Amino acid sequence: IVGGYTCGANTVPYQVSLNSGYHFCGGSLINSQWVVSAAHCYKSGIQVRLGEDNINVVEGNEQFISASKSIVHPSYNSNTLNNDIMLIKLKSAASLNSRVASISLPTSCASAGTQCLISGWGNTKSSGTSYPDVLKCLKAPILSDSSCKSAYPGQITSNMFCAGYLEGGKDSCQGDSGGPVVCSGKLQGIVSWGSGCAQKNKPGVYTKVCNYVSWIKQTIASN
Ligand SMILES: *[B]([O])([O])[C]([C]C1=[C]C(C#N)=[C][C]=[C]1)[N]C(=O)[C]1[C][C][C]N1C(=O)[C]([N])[C]C1=[C][C]=[C][C]=[C]1
Ligand SMILES: [Ca+2]
Repeated sequence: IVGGYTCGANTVPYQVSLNSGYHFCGGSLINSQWVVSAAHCYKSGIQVRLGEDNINVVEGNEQFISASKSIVHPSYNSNTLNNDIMLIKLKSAASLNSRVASISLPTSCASAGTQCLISGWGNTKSSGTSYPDVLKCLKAPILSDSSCKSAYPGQITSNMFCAGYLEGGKDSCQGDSGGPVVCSGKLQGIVSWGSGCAQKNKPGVYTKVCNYVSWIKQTIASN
């Protein structure tokens, strides 16, 4: 996250880190046994780390659980990033508590103007590299579809939305992928892609979660 702030330990209780020897992607806890992430985060050998703040220090609130299966969206396109969403089933159910908690799926899509919270352990520099050990947060509004499409001509589908600031300076970045955009207590977005980080007129682009609730529900019902 660029231009954000330090969340505070365990204040974002649905945030997970995906680890394959190191943190490589974020995700969100949707129930005691299921995580949602970006399909571009797919790989084998994923351990899901919950209850994290400092990802390099065991602080006492963590649950580390192996994934038993992952399901990439049937229509994921790796070239265009259309349908950038995947589900991961944990080997065992997490123990939910004040520091580890699920986030609710949306009943409705969120509208342009809504303020949201984006979080992750990704790079914190727009040019140059510095990866935080602790969780960073950013408040950002959802941008209009028009602003989005004009920022990225020909690249925005109905399954994507832009959030951030046209002026730049604050944005998601590398390492934040898969992570949550929460608005009014509902998971509305998944960190997906961007043209660099925090550049003017190039806001981060997010998977529109409200388009997938039926797929998610259906898939968790039979897996
Ligand atoms: B995620 O992997 O950590 C990361 C998040 C992110 C990256 C950038 C940049 N630059 C800005 C905001 C968020 N996501 C990416 O690296 C995604 C996944 C693969 C490539 N990518 C992009 O952001 C690309 N820079 C742009 C892209 C757009 C359409 C098709 C392919 C790549
Ligand atoms: Ca670690």
